[PDB]
Amino acid sequence: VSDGVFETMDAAVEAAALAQQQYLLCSMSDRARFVQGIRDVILNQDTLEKMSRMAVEETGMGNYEHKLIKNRLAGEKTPGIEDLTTDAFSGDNGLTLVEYSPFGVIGAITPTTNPTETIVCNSIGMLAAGNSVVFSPHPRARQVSLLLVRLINQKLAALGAPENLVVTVEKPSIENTNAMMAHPKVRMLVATGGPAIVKAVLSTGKKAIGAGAGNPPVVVDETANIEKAACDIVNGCSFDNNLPCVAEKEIIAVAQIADYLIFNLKKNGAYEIKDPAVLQQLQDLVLTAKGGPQTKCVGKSAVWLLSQIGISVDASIKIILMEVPREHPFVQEELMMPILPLVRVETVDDAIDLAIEVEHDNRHTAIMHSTDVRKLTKMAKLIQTTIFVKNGPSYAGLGAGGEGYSTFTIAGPTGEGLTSAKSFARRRKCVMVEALNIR
Amino acid sequence: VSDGVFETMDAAVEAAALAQQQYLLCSMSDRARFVQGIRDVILNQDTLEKMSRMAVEETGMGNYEHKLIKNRLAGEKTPGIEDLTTDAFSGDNGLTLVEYSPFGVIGAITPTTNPTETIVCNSIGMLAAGNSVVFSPHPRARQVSLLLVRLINQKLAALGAPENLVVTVEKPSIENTNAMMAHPKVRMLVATGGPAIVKAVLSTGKKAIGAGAGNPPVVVDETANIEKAACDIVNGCSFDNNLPCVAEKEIIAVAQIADYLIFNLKKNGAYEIKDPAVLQQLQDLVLTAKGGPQTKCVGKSAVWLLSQIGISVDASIKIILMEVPREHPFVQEELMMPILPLVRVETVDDAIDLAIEVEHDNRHTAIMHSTDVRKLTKMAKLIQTTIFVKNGPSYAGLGAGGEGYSTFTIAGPTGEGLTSAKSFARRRKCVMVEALNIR
Amino acid sequence: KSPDGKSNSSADAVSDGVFETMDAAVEAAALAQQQYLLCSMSDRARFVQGIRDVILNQDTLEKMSRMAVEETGMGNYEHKLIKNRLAGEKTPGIEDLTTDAFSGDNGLTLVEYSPFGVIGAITPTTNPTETIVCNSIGMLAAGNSVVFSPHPRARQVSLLLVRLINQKLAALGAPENLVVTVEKPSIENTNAMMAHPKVRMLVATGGPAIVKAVLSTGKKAIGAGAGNPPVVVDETANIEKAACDIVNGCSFDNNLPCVAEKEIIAVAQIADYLIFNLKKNGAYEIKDPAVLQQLQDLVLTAKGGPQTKCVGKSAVWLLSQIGISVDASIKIILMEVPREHPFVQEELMMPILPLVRVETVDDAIDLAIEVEHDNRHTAIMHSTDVRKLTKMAKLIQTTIFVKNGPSYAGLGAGGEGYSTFTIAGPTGEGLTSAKSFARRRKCVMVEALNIR
Amino acid sequence: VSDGVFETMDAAVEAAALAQQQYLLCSMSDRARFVQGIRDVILNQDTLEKMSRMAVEETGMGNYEHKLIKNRLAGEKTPGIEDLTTDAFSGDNGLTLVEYSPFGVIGAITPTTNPTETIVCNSIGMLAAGNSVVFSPHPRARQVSLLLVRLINQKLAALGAPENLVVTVEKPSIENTNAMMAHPKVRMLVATGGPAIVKAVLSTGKKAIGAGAGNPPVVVDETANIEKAACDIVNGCSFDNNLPCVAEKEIIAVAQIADYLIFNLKKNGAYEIKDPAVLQQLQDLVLTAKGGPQTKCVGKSAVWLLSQIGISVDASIKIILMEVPREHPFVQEELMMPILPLVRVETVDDAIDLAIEVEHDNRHTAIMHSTDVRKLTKMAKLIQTTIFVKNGPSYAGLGAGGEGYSTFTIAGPTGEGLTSAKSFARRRKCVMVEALNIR
Ligand SMILES: CCC(=O)SCCNC(=O)CCNC(=O)[C@H](O)C(C)(C)COP(=O)(O)OP(=O)(O)OC[C@H]1O[C@@H](n2cnc3c(N)ncnc32)[C@H](O)[C@@H]1OP(=O)(O)O
Ligand SMILES: CCC(=O)SCCNC(=O)CCNC(=O)[C@H](O)C(C)(C)COP(=O)(O)OP(=O)(O)OC[C@H]1O[C@@H](n2cnc3c(N)ncnc32)[C@H](O)[C@@H]1OP(=O)(O)O
Ligand SMILES: CCC(=O)SCCNC(=O)CCNC(=O)[C@H](O)C(C)(C)COP(=O)(O)OP(=O)(O)OC[C@H]1O[C@@H](n2cnc3c(N)ncnc32)[C@H](O)[C@@H]1OP(=O)(O)O
Ligand SMILES: CC(C)(COP(=O)(O)OP(=O)(O)OC[C@H]1O[C@@H](n2cnc3c(N)ncnc32)[C@H](O)[C@@H]1OP(=O)(O)O)[C@@H](O)C(=O)NCCC(=O)NCCS
Repeated sequence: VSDGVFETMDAAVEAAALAQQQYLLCSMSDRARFVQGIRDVILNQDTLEKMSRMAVEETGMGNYEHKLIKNRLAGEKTPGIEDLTTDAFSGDNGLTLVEYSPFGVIGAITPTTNPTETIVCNSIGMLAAGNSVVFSPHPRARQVSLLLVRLINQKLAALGAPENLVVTVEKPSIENTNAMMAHPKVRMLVATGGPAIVKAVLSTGKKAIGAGAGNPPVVVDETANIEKAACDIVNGCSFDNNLPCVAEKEIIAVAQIADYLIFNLKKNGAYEIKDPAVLQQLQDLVLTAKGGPQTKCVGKSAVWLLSQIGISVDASIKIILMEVPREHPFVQEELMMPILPLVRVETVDDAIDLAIEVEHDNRHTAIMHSTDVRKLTKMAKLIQTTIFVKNGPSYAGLGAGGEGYSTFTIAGPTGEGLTSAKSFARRRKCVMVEALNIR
Repeated sequence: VSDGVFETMDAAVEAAALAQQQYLLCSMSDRARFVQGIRDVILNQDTLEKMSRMAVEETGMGNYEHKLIKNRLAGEKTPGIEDLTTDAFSGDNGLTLVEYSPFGVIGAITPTTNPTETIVCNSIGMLAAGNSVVFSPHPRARQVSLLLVRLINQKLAALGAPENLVVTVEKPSIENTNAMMAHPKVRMLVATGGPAIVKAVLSTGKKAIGAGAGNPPVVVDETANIEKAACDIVNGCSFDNNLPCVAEKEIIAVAQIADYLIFNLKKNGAYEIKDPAVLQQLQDLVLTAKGGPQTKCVGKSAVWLLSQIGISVDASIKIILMEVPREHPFVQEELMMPILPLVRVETVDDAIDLAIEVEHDNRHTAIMHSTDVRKLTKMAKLIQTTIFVKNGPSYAGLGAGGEGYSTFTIAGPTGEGLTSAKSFARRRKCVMVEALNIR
Repeated sequence: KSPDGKSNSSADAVSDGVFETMDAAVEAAALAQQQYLLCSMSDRARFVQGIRDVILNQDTLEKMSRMAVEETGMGNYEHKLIKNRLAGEKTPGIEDLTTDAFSGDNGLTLVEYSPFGVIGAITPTTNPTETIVCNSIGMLAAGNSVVFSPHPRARQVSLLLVRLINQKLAALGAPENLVVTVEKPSIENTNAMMAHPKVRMLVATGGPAIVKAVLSTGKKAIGAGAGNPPVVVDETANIEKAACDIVNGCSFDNNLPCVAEKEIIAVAQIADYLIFNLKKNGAYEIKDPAVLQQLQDLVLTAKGGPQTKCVGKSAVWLLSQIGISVDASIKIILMEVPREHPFVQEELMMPILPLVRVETVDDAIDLAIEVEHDNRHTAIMHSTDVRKLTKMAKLIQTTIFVKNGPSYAGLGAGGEGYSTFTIAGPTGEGLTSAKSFARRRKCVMVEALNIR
Repeated sequence: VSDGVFETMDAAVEAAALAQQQYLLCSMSDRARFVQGIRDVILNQDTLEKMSRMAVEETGMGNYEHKLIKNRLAGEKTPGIEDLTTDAFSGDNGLTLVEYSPFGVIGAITPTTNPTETIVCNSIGMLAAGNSVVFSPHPRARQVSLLLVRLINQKLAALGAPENLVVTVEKPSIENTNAMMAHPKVRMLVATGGPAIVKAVLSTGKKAIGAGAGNPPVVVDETANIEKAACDIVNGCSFDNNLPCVAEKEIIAVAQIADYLIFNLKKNGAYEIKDPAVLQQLQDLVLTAKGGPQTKCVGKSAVWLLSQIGISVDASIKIILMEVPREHPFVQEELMMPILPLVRVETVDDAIDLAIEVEHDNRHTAIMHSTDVRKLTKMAKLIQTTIFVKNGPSYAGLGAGGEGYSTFTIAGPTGEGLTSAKSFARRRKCVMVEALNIR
């Protein structure tokens, strides 16, 4: 049986195309079993700890126990075939049904920040909708991505699936990626990555879903539970060392509570920098001459980042915290590091205005800690982000401590929000004229 | 006050950008009032007849009485703000809400086959979802498009809307269209047109909705009500002179009812060509050297077409009918003329196979006449079309004799199905952690 | 196989709705509902629209509103104008009759809302015309006929409404007697309706006695309960808006409506600021114990119950009856009393609004749960704290909960959602609509029409 | 710790009142653990086998193999807390949420035909909705019911549930029932039983749901797959020896295919009686002179029934078939036995009219075998049954080979259809005025 890995992109696409044709002859029960099969692969404790541990060691980014939670989140709260609902309308003209049907072959680009959660997430959703998927993994995570694909192909083969429902290439590269985007038998492109690769898949003449970039602010006003907010903000900021694109990247605190917030942040493992000389070193380490993030510090722990400036702290420190002006490079930039600047503002209305401004119109993600229903409503409505989290860690926006399903492909410019099976399906309308209206 | 027509595409876009930002401050009541303004513009009897006269006069395509019905269908059955529904989940983690929020400025490309209906239905849904729209109409329908835009802007001014919610250019052209595709302030493209213009919009780096092409076959098996099927097939095929994208374009009939079906088709106004010489005359009239459809014949009545080959008939003749092999140009090509080839096949399973094959994987529209629930199920399920109509004219898939709403932007390649306000909105998730779970 | 297909050879003075006997009314409704099953959904929709036109016709709108106040002595013309129009515009139609679909390997399952048959509806003297408009739209949209047993105190306005409905439905080609009543309403006739074998379902909008009775008849019954809606205000509320909303909700139709505020439970640190804004919004505050006692004499019977002589009269009127003259800006009578005061414990249905001062927001919630007497009908809260709004709504478990608005926002007037005037109490249907008056049917197409 | 069994009805109601108050403070996650616990009890292979044969042994009704299927259906396909959905509506006036909330203590009356499945189905749905349940079981299934209640109380005790979530009485009697209906703390009665007990619970001054009686016809017309129809009809009629209240109980066949159907009926396990003397023996055995069914024969097998009249057949015989006029006692009566009268009629429309007539305006369950979508629509629309199955066995209407969920409390007069958790909840509406409209 094929393990799903192919030497060329064209060979993988052609096998996925044959596989999806065979897939159309499978029942919905087969789909459910295949979906459950993919959950069982990642939710198996040894494979969970293998994938989490293996991604840290090969990418050098993130940390092990947080990938346990993300990988389990993907396998547990990704919607299966139940996502493919049916609408019906019956009256004098008959019955109309609206269904979610497969697209065909979907090419899927996966990131080095969430290599396995994206594959688990994309695979389950795309296979639920009746598609086959070709993965072009990130080269920094190519061995952990390939191992997951091989494990999935073994499980699906064991469960009776057509071979090659989930395929990838042996040597991931952007050259294979560009061949995937050009291939006539790829009917849909899904890019989870930075804004360059998303613009690329929206330029190939075919249906594309692209993730978005975000610089998520978290506002805290005087009505918030400060103790809980500090716990949630540390947890959300240091989650997988600030790799997730929903992770908090600057605090905008109302002055009335800012100090007591900083106090409680420190209690939860924030390391506060007050010396501008120490702050200067950290700027020179984590930023280029550009002013933006430096790749070698992305995804690193706070303990690690601090050791590089000669400060030795134990494992209880999870984030590095500093109060700075709004113009500081750490607020304007999307560092993807557990370095959390705090801007002090006079009023909640000022906090909302700055949060909107600092969000750079990404319309991606924003967080607020407030119990005032009017202020929660006002900031949510104005900032207009794909995800908005009130009184919890940012990752509650993905189903970890918040209601709803989870995903690791969050659409930016294409508008689908948190993708699921439904997002990988074509809507069909079936009209039974003057019959089956049995009301 | 501005009338909506700008001299340059740049001026139209930026004015639409200003408008959409003002629009963001309006209530849902204001949207509902503006949506009702657009309906009133097109449903006013004088404008309704003026828009249908001008469209035929200016494009030469379609007929007045049927554009009267299609424009009214766009004004009455296009969804409004009630299309913008809300999802809610509540439990131990609080409340999650999912809303349909505005995109921004939408660039919409409109066809010469359906200029006013596309503008009416694009406008309603895009404005219901809180966007502004820049229209880039087809030059063959410039005068009627701009009048309709100016009428919309006038009525919206009377309603107190932000100026320039609906805009276009004075002299529409392909270069204005390309300027609209390139403009950074256009957040989404919507193209109702041929395969080329849909590939263009999917190659711009933006989100695009593309309403592709079809070759809708109609299968008639031995269990059908043949009398009713003949009436439906003529009515659907000839509706607005075969201009609509769903209109019947070739019959595939089981051999045992084929003759009786033809007799009934003739009974309902199909002119049958038996003489092979006359049939060759028609082929040379309506097909170019490369075998493609002649533009001068698109949307012409059967009376006109037959007159061009020396046959004089009265207004009761609605389509031209001919039995031919499956390889015949009228089968393989999409003609958009009330010319309806018939292909005779041995069994209903042969008919389904040929229908799938001749449809050319457009997965757009198919029609079946059959009272056999298993063959209806099999054909609908196998052919995987965006619209499938059972025992009805093709336009029962547009809300005219079938259950559901109407659209004139039917997305094949991009998978949205029958577009409406939802299709022109971003999806946003709002997570209220550990609160508002009042069950 | 057939060479010509399969044709469909087998597919092919006026009553005013008022009857001298309940049994003739029921029998006429039974025949009507059978004819109705031959009508199309389009017919249902024109008939539903025709009911809306009766009550939203400006003449009839004014006539029904004014006539109900003249006939009953309860309520006021301007608000019944608003309530009748609310029933006319925001009562769901046939769109309420949604279809559930499930498709997969075993085919297609459809779930539809189909007619019960003859419904007998008991309507109250408080909202005679709104309940009749609201029931008739919902019940006919679902494909039923309805027999009305109205209250004798509202006989004329109810018989007139049923007659006007029957005239309009006649003009629309409806089967006669889709909506009927009796010429002489009575408790005798109501009992006869509850007992009649051809009545498939009973819908009662009234007090607990009549709700208990319909649940004792051996047939399907919807019971629309009652309660004593508390309005809780805490220190996070917008007090200037709370006071305005509280005056408006309490004085709506002179505190008749099923949801109207009936006691304020105020957090002490904002209590006096609340009272100050309540008087600014048209509250007459009684502070003199002598005068407060005079009003108790007037509005309470010897048995400690409310005087029906005073139910639904304005605050102007009630103050005039104790020698206090005030102009039309006074909308409610307001007084601060202990939690056991009769005005708190009873349900007066009068624009009389006791305020009880408590210490914390958690005491306000506990008291609101207590004074609601486990009706779990309605409660209101003014508060911006998303935790306290959640705690109160979750704990008090009312059918309707309104946050930071007048109570009547729970019926579609200033709040999202549709309207109704039959709010189910014991039987748990919530805000009744066409769906509530339907049988749920399941049609299973085995291994066909799974076209996904 | 309590085992759930109480000496007096009042003690069980008083215990269940305290339990449900305690249940209110449990979480939705607790309910899900308690619902999964009940599924784990009945789906345990040892308990499943014991529950299915102890029911047969104590009641003398049904058969072992089929109760395995039915208890499996109750445990697997009964909806859980996911049944309690949430409606939201947002706009200028804010947010409105609608939720499904507990009633309190529910008194449930279970039948002798489906004692254990009803207890599994009721308690799962009632506990998902946040209720406790006092069962008042049928006296002849006393010992299997109390065992199930004890096993349930043991599992929940192991899950940390409040004591007495599911309770019953030590000696089931109808006077214990009469205590349950009168107890004021019982906020809702649910009677799964005959027409007397249903009228009773509807005469108590409380909210009541009541099961339905039906005389379910199965029409077969000349368009049906007769091989499959006969196989489905035998399997459906003999399912648990015709005990379920959806089972086929008279065939109304179109004459043109009647003899071919009887042929396939016989091949699938139907023993046809043709001799009128043998037929009269069967009536005296299974009927009284009142006309009513003999309780001694209810739920018995076809082999057992034929044995009493001296006829010896093997276990391949599943039902007893006889062609009779429409007025025959087996047509008019409701035998709940694997006895299947067949009526011959000329036309499918006569079959439909006869089906309607013989159903006795119960509007409960009806079946049709036909491939004509017009005739399936006509019969379904006109007969207005709570369940309607097309082209499958009766039990496909309960989710066994048909789409949808399963129940064993099918409402008759009270209208709720197939009960689930929703049916045991109060609809509450929460209105947030001018806030949380975050669209
Ligand atoms: C809540 C969780 C979520 O929301 S999931 C979405 C999170 N993932 C992302 O946002 C991905 C973007 N992240 C970044 O760009 C970061 O800066 C980091 C992690 C540093 C990226 O590492 P870096 O070493 O700079 O490489 P790169 O990703 O920028 O890519 C460089 C070139 O390779 C390409 N590339 C990217 N991914 C793939 C892929 N899966 N397969 C094939 N090619 C890939 C890029 O397009 C880029 O190409 P080029 O430089 O233009 O030649
Ligand atoms: C019924 C529901 C619906 O979907 S609404 C109708 C949808 N209409 C379609 O799918 C396309 C049907 N029309 C056509 O195919 C052709 O236009 C017809 C009328 C048949 C004849 O083509 P012809 O006479 O040569 O005109 P053309 O469109 O090919 O030439 C225009 C070229 O300019 C471009 N163009 C297309 N639309 C616009 C527009 N609105 N504004 C500016 N430019 C436009 C196109 O690129 C087109 O060139 P090209 O032929 O596509 O290569
Ligand atoms: C599709 C799957 C389904 O629909 S299954 C659920 C549908 N409902 C049923 O199957 C109920 C079965 N309906 C029937 O008519 C049964 O055939 C029989 C056994 C005849 C019911 O009649 P019934 O009088 O109740 O039985 P019986 O002769 O043994 O006498 C019992 C007496 O006790 C009563 N009873 C009934 N259930 C209970 C109970 N759980 N607890 C206490 N009492 C009960 C009965 O009313 C009867 O009393 P009485 O004869 O009226 O004085
Ligand atoms: C409004 C109210 C003041 C009625 O005025 P009233 O004069 O005090 O009450 P009445 O004595 O005239 O009517 C009640 C009696 O008539 C019966 N009754 C109620 N409605 C009836 C009807 N439509 N037809 C016949 N009898 C009816 C009741 O069962 C009751 O009988 P009982 O007192 O012997 O037990 C008040 O008593 C009430 O009934 N409130 C509940 C109504 C309500 O709030 N409906 C919700 C509005 S949407």
